Amino acid sequence: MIALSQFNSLSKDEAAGLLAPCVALPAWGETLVSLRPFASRHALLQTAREAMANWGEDELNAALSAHPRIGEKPTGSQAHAALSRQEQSSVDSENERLAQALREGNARYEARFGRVFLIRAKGRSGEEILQALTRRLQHTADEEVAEALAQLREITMLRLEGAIGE
Repeated sequence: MIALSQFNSLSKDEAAGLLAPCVALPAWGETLVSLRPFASRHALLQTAREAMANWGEDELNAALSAHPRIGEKPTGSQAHAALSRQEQSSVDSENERLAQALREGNARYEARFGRVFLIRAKGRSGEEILQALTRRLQHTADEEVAEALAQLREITMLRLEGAIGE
């Protein structure tokens, strides 16, 4: 973490770079960077929530362009890969039935909705994710866009909360 006071004093480029791993949407980070200095972490998080209130399918699809699939733990020391592994840490990779069900489930979801299946993985077992995946496969296009965006907002906030301190 970096302290709020430290975040408030950073250059526009360094502050943007710090926020970039939270979500793959430049307009979101740029809005937050330009509203410094923030009165509190409370204020930062509230502003962050408001900045994602108008996200639609266009933002969804753009954000998921390189999002790692559940059951496909990415390699690398970078923030993008490390956060994903950390978030997927409750998925049991050694369960062959589960791993195969996730691969088949991901393939079915992408064929149906045209994007990577997105879930807030933190604290969820592979079974919980698979059940959510199975449930969401029955959604209409518009229902799924809504839940996917809801999950994206959760992930983004958790990452921001992990990035900036009080």
